[PDB]
Amino acid sequence: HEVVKFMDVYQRSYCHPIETLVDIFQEYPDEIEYIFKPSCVPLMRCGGCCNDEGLECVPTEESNITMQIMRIKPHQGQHIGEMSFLQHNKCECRPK
Amino acid sequence: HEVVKFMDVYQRSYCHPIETLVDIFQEYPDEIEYIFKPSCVPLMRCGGCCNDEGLECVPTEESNITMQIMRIKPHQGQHIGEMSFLQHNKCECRPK
Amino acid sequence: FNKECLLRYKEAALDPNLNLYQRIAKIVSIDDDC
Amino acid sequence: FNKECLLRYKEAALDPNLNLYQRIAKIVSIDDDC
Repeated sequence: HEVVKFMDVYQRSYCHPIETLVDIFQEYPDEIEYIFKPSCVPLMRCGGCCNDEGLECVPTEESNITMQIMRIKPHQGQHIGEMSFLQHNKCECRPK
Repeated sequence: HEVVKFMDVYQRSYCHPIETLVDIFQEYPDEIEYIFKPSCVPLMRCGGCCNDEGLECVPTEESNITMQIMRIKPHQGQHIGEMSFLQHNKCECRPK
Repeated sequence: FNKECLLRYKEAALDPNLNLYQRIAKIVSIDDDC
Repeated sequence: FNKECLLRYKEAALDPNLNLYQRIAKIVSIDDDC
């Protein structure tokens, strides 16, 4: 009874935009003299399977989102600044 | 106006159980002569930051979930079987 | 052949009476032969 | 010292009037000195 049915499972795991937690320094690699708080952000990014080794999940439509991140300069203070990130609006399964 | 406020962002990105898409073969590494459909599953797993390099996000409470996965044996047919996975119910930030 | 394989895949998509399980399953069959 | 640092961190948690931003920010200060 309490088991997720194939059709339910298969749909939910299939390639689509999922709330992914992305690290800010990994997206802003040039900003070396800054620690961020939060150090990562929740972004809608592609994830899931195509259920075939010849296919991969890729974004077809991207938009931006801006968030107020604390930008910390060690032993020299802190300020809240806007920072902008790429979000995936639509994902397709396409050939590798 | 249309920017995510610090307090909103900081809360949503902070260490908590998030719907993560986990690969089945990566969780069932012994099952070598099986392709699965879906090849991955949506699981509640820890994710997010602790906003400190001395801390890491870890699970404190785990439970199970069972899903009907198609178990494919190449050129020899297929059947739907139950398979069970670990889910993280609660996450804490604790020292590394 | 091959021409046949495409047709087989195409019909799988084309059929409105297969539900998700029926459809996913038939694909697997096409894969075995193709 | 140190004893002082713990106390500083402890108070940060202890204060009910700091909201999230006020609280996160004060932690950063404790870090600068400690």
